Amino acid sequence: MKQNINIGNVVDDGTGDYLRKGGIKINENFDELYYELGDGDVPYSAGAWKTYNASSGQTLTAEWGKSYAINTSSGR
Amino acid sequence: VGFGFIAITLLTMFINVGLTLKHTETIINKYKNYKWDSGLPTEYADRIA
Repeated sequence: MKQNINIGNVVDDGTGDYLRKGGIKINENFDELYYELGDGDVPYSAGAWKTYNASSGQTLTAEWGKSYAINTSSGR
Repeated sequence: VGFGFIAITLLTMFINVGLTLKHTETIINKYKNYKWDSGLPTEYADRIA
């Protein structure tokens, strides 16, 4: 959501990096996203394929959504 | 023989503090450290067991 570190750069051999410090940053970057949408997600675009497979209960529980079946055989 | 002559006291401690302060040993140790610049190593050594 755009507040994150740049985490240093490769110019020549050079110096200024943080040279392995950036984890505490690198974490926040990941820690931005996996928590920015964190308790939730987008169900629709990935919630399509699967149920083209069997009718089995196919748990979507307690986040997103899963089974669109996009094809025959019982729809699940 | 004609003057009063009374006695009074004064005390001088002369605390000697300021011994030692010898700076002991000064110690420094170099680092190979890691920045995101980095680049090509020359071979490797150790690195795990």
